[PDB]
Amino acid sequence: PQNENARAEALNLANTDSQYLTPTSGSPVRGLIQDHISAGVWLTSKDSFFTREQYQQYIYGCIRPEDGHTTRSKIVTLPPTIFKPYPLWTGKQIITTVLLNVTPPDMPGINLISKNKIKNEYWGKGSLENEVLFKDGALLCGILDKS
Amino acid sequence: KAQSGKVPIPGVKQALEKKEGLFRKHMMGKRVNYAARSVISPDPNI
Amino acid sequence: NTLFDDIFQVSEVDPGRYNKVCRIEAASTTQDQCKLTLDINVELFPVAAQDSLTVTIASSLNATRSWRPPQAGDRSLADDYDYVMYGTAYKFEEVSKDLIAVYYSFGGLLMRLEGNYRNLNNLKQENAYLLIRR
Amino acid sequence: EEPDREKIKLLTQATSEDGTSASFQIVEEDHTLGNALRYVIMKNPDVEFCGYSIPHPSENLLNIRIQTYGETTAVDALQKGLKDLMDLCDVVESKFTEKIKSM
Repeated sequence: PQNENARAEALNLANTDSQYLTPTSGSPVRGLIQDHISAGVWLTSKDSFFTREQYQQYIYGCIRPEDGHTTRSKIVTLPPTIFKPYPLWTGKQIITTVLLNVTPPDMPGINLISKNKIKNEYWGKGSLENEVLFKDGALLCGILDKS
Repeated sequence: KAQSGKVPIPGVKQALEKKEGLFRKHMMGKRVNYAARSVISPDPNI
Repeated sequence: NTLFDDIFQVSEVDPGRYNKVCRIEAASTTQDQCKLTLDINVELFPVAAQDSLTVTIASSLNATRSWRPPQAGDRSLADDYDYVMYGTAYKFEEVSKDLIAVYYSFGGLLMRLEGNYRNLNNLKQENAYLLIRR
Repeated sequence: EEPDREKIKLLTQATSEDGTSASFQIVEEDHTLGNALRYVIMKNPDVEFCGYSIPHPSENLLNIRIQTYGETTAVDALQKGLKDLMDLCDVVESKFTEKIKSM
């Protein structure tokens, strides 16, 4: 389009960010499709331990402050979940970190209780990796899927 | 509403009434400048 | 600040479809009531059945800014024990009268204690340094 | 007198005024040096954050972002990681020369 009465209306009315929910039922129509689904089942899994140099790489691999992805102009991180034998970060703690940077700093974290598509008995005895739990913007339980 | 070899000469009325013609081809369905089309391709880095 | 301390008798080590993480069911040796369900990184800290661990939940180590990898001459409470984790409490379930349970999640590796007196010292804090000796 | 001012470009939109947190932009580089440089920069005891990132596979660009703790700017810590990567390539060249002269 060729004038500012149309640039303003492709940026505010017909942009993709406002088309997140469809008007037929209010269902969301935008999300990751095939192989990002099958990587969160490995990344947010409970085997997924990352060392420190690997932790800093995956954060800056996805979030770059030059493009404007952070809200804090400086990447903030988390303390590791394992201190003594070797410092390691868990894969659910990367999802906590990327939500820590893209959400605005003033508003508190997201509190969410949900479910996965993956039953608890596929993980073993007494696993609780079907109940997804976010508590103040921190993924504390359960893998992430298409759901 | 005239007589025609097989398909006679179009009159000014019959230049108007189908998907083609005038009133749907060139008034609801105009062609535009400043446009382009192409095959699309996947990209996770945008 | 030490918050909780006991000695637990490990009864089950279940790998359960994981190569690095085992679930540990341990009942205590002094108190006859308090149990322990814990997920430990078994590649760093190998646990067998019929062991005896010293679980200590601490509030901090001895109001700084953040974490920083260790350097010359720093000395901390983690140097006493063999395995330290860090994480939050998210759920305080009351089972019956005087069986008040707590729920810790150490970045996705869960823990459930179950006791009665620990309302003196188990708040739902963002900080719960959990430590294991022996 | 002719230097080259396209090869490295500090991005002031993400550079702290303290200087202790900067984001550089190399041209014509990729995983070759950007993974070798990220390794050697993270051995500095003053570095708090380091990671390389290629924004898109098409353009030959490379962003590395150094954040230090203090008393050393990220420009000052970029160049220690370039000398120790220069010093590491001389060790490998000095060992691989001996063993050819050991056969």
